Order: sequence, then C-alpha cells, then structure tokens
Amino acid sequence: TMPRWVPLLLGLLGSTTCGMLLYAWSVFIKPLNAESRAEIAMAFAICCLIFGLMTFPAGRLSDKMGPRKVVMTGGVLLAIGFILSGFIQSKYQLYITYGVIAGFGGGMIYLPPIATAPKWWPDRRALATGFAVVGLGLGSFLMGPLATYIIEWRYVFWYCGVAMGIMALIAGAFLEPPPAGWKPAGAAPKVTRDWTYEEAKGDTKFWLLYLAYFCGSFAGLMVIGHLAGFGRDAGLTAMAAAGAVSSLAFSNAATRILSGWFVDKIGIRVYFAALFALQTAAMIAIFQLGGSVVGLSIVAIVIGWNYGAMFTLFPATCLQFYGPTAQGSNYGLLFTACGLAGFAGPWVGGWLKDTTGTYYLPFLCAAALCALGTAIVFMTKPPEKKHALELEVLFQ
Ligand SMILES: CCCCCCCCCO[C@@H]1O[C@H](CO)[C@@H](O)[C@H](O)[C@H]1O
Ligand SMILES: CCCCCCCCCO[C@@H]1O[C@H](CO)[C@@H](O)[C@H](O)[C@H]1O
Ligand SMILES: CCCCCCCCCO[C@@H]1O[C@H](CO)[C@@H](O)[C@H](O)[C@H]1O
Ligand SMILES: O=C(O)c1ccccc1S
Ligand SMILES: [Hg+2]
Ligand SMILES: [Hg+2]
Ligand SMILES: [Hg+2]
Ligand SMILES: [Hg+2]
Ligand SMILES: [Hg+2]
Ligand SMILES: [Hg+2]
Ligand SMILES: [Hg+2]
Repeated sequence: TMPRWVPLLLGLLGSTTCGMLLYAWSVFIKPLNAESRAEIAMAFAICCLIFGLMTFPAGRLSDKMGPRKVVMTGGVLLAIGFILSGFIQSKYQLYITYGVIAGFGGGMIYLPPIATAPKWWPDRRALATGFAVVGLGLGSFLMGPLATYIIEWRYVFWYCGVAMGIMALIAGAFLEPPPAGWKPAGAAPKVTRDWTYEEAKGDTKFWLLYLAYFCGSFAGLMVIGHLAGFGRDAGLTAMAAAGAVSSLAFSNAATRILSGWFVDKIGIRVYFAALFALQTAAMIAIFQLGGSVVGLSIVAIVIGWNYGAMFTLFPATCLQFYGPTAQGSNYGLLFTACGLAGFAGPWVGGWLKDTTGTYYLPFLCAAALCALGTAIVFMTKPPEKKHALELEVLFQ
C-alpha cells in the first residue's frame, strides 16, 4: 500500500497549518491596531473556542466518513477564512472571518491526523501522535520571519491563507487509516476489544482526564502571556525579558516529539504526572527565578516543555485507555476541554492580575490547577479492557 511514515508527514503538514493559524494573530495585532488590543484579541478568543469545539464534530465525522474528507473540508474552510480575513473592514468582520470560519477549518484539520497517524504505528503510538501535533509549535519558525518581511498586513492574510489551504489539502488528500485487515508489521480464546465512543464518553476516567486537561490548559494559557511582563515587573528590560521568554517556543515544539518517544519507551502515567508536578513547581518558582534573564528562561523552558507535552500525552493516554478504533470521537470530545480553556483562561489571568494589581493571583491559581491535574493524572489508571463476547462465541 504505502510507507507508514507518510501519515507522519501528513500530520506534520496539517498541524503546521494549524500552528500558522495560532501564530498569525500575534503578528496582526500591531498592523490591525495601526488601522484596541483587547478588541483584536477577541478574534483569537473566538478562534480558540470554535477550533476546540469543532474538533468534536471533526472527530465524529472522521470516524464515520474517514479523515480525508474532513481534513480537506477544513483546508477549504480555513483557506477561505484567511483569504477573506484579508478583505476585512470591521471588527465583527475579523471575528467572523478568523475566529469562526478559520477556527472551524483549522479544527477539522487538526483532529483527524491525531486520530489517524498512530493507527499506522501501533508500536509507536505517542511518537505518531506527536508528529500529528508538533506543527503547532512550528508556526513561528516558518511564518514569522516572512510575516515580518511582508509587513515591513492584508498580504500576509491572503498569501499565508493560500499556502495553508494548499498544505491542508495535500495533508488531507493522502490521509487514511490502514486497510481494515492487515496491520503494518515487520481451548477458546478471550477476545478483548476497544471501547466504543458511547462507552468511553460515559466512563468516569474520561471525565477525570477531561478535568485534568482543562486544568493544565487553563493554567498554561492563563500565565504564558504574562511571563514577559513578570520579567519587566522584576526590573528586566522589555527586550531582555522578551528574549528570555522566547525559549519557551523551542521547548514547546521539542516536547511534542520527545515526550511521545519517552512515554513510548517507558509508559505515560508517571512521566505525565511528573510534567504536571514540574509545571506546578514552575508556577511557584517564578517568584524566585523570574527576575533574571537566565532564571526567567529556565521557567519559560520548563513551562513550555510541560504545556506542549499535554498535547501528545492526553491523546496518547486516551488511546491507551480506550483503544484506537474510536480515537477520533473520543479525542474530539476530550479536546473540547482545551477549547473552553483557550477561550476563557487568558482573560481570567488578565482579570486576576488587574484585580490585585499583582501576579500572585493568576500564578497561584494556575499552580493550584496544575496541582489538581497532577493528582488526577497520577492516580487515574486505565479501565478494564472490554470483553467481546459477541466475537468470543464464534470459537465453536
Ligand atoms: C471544565 C471542567 C469540568 C470537567 C468535568 C465535567 C463533568 C460533566 C459531567 O459528566 C458526566 O459524568 C457521568 C459519569 O461520570 C456521565 O455518565 C455523563 O454522561 C457525563 O455528562
Ligand atoms: C521531571 C521528571 C521526568 C520523568 C521521570 C519519571 C519517569 C518514570 C519512570 O517510572 C516508570 O513509569 C512507568 C509507569 O508509567 C512504569 O514502567 C514504572 O512504574 C516505572 O518504571
Ligand atoms: C481572592 C480571590 C480568589 C483567589 C483564589 C480562588 C480563584 C478562583 C478563580 O476562579 C477561577 O474561575 C474559572 C472559571 O472558569 C475556573 O477555571 C476556576 O475555578 C478558577 O480558576
Ligand atoms: O496545541 C494546541 O492545539 C493549542 C490549542 C489551543 C491553544 C493553544 C494551543 S498551543
Ligand atoms: Hg485564545
Ligand atoms: Hg485558533
Ligand atoms: Hg500544565
Ligand atoms: Hg485549546
Ligand atoms: Hg489563587
Ligand atoms: Hg484556580
Ligand atoms: Hg474550578
């Protein structure tokens, strides 16, 4: 049929499309304001909400009618989203074009490779997931310099939108699970089977993981935007604080592959719980390390490592608990937690800071959420593997 590393390249393409989506708004704040900063950020808020919710229908549709159709619809929708975002005049115009259309298309791109790629790597599920999610830490390294080039803004929307449409159409074009029979390899039994979606959705462990995903995502999104202002409040220059926090991008991208590889070799739960614990420690430690370039860098690298790991390790966990046949539907549901979090978290962090005027409230709230997540992730072990009596009774 085809070499099983191609779905990795596909997930990389799709997720890199998605990372470009996530990166664009940051470069658009100054150009758009040139023609309120909060008023712009509402478009990114809608983008995060629509993306995170639409993974759910994208996952159900991928499981029902295959991932090719969904990734390609998402590519057309996101391409239209960006290209129409270029021909805008109002704020509501941007909300619609970028927040809704683009978020819809991007979510439909994002989910199906995460579900599909591991099916090709039953030997390396987490690493395959990682390739399907690693593009989201690559948007900067590809788009950023060229973005600055073309700005020095409508052109960035139009041209990047075309490029993303093409990458998503290619990534979806060649994307599909392995054929039903053969799995890519190199007295009566007791036949088990993967969980159905209705069975997993009704499982309590699913909702404990859901809660842990919400906590981790919410903490990261509530503080990440504040790291550099923490540094400037401690006496650093804007440029020095900014340099320091920028290392976070490197660690956020690398963790998606590295954690996947690591938990493939040794297992998920304790490493994942360790990453959560370390994130909790970082939310507290910033008050001691955050006032110097080297210290603020260490905190940024740790936070990024932990945060990014979430997006390989939650699907890897979900895959371990319930199996791969319904991974589109199960992970589509579960990601809606990061959907709600990306909607509301950044706003909450800003509001707590303003309320007290200080970074104690958001950082300690985020440390509490990561503590809850540590407990949930560490104590939650996989559920009973299901018994397939309706197949078991075929053996004479
Ligand atoms: C934003 C953080 C909130 C995460 C936790 C949300 C709990 C929502 C309730 O879940 C319910 O649990 C039952 C079994 O436990 C299921 O049978 C039922 O179908 C499901 O609706
Ligand atoms: C900054 C912290 C980095 C993570 C270091 C913790 C690695 C955990 C290794 O323990 C292993 O975990 C597996 C279960 O998941 C099992 O094989 C077994 O219980 C144990 O051998
Ligand atoms: C002195 C004021 C209180 C400080 C310590 C408690 C912080 C309570 C803020 O609530 C926040 O609201 C979000 C709403 O979605 C939830 O995610 C979550 O429960 C929590 O992060
Ligand atoms: O990895 C993701 O998919 C993500 C989702 C929502 C917000 C930020 C990110 S970085
Ligand atoms: Hg957002
Ligand atoms: Hg988005
Ligand atoms: Hg976290
Ligand atoms: Hg999210
Ligand atoms: Hg708090
Ligand atoms: Hg909190
Ligand atoms: Hg809460």
